[PDB]
Amino acid sequence: MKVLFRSDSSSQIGFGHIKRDLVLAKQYSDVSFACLPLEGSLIDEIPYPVYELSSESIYELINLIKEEKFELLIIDHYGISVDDEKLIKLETGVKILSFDDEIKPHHCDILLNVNAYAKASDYEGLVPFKCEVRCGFSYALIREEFYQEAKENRKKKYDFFICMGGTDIKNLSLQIASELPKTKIISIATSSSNPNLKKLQKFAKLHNNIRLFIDHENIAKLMNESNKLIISASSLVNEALLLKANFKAICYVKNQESTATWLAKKGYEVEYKYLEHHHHHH
Ligand SMILES: O=c1ccn([C@@H]2O[C@H](COP(=O)(O)OP(=O)(O)O)[C@@H](O)[C@H]2O)c(=O)[nH]1
Ligand SMILES: [Cl-]
Repeated sequence: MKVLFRSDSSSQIGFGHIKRDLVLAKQYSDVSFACLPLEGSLIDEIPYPVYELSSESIYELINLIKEEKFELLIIDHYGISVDDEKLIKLETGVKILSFDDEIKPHHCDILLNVNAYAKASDYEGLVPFKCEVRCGFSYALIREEFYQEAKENRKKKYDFFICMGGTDIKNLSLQIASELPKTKIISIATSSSNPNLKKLQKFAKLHNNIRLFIDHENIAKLMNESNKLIISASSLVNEALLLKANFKAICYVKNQESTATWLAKKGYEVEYKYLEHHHHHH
């Protein structure tokens, strides 16, 4: 099939949707993306045709599907609703694979929840009658380096690895690093789309126990070189699970609660305080 991904990335949205979509894209031969141009997006990192959307109009997406005759639409977008999915189906007849991370209803032909917590039974009554439900770690979308890395034995170089996802809008990385002993060696990974980058670099430069890695190409290596991870309850969790890492999870935003709950149940430390509004910036 000709496949279209509808997915955004930005400083605000984070990188998780596009990054996992790029792993999924390797499953298909004729791939395109439809993206809004947004500040801090990964559009320049997407090695496929990227249709630039001029608006958030669901009809603009429908027009693109009809005109280019896409046969599979992969939706990985918290802003595309069940009603939007229904409308796409009605107007185009395209097959729809929808990502879900929170246990919400979708009108799709395949429901994909790549998170370890997820069970097909979570979606009873939440999907259409002919929907194939794909849930759990057997459907993890993880970059090759993590598989390559779970094989190698590395010497530990860091006491802690901190990664709050691609962009860390609340600057939790600074707050979290500030709580740790000055004698503990701390790696921090973030991207150049982090809107707190200048402040984080200033902070890091003052503390010789902190090593900041910007736009690092091998997060797996950094994790495997670290004794303990402190990570958001996001894509990083599946990555850490594959590497059998010791980690504490931060429930960054409400959408991460399903993962957070499961991790607590499994005996991992899970921190919820940063959900509170006074932690919106550091
Ligand atoms: O500096 C970084 C920080 C994160 N990541 C990767 O980007 C993804 C972040 O997605 P996630 O769902 O964890 O968080 P989001 O960015 O959506 O908030 C994960 O696969 C990380 O391994 C990366 O390549 N470089
Ligand atoms: Cl890959």
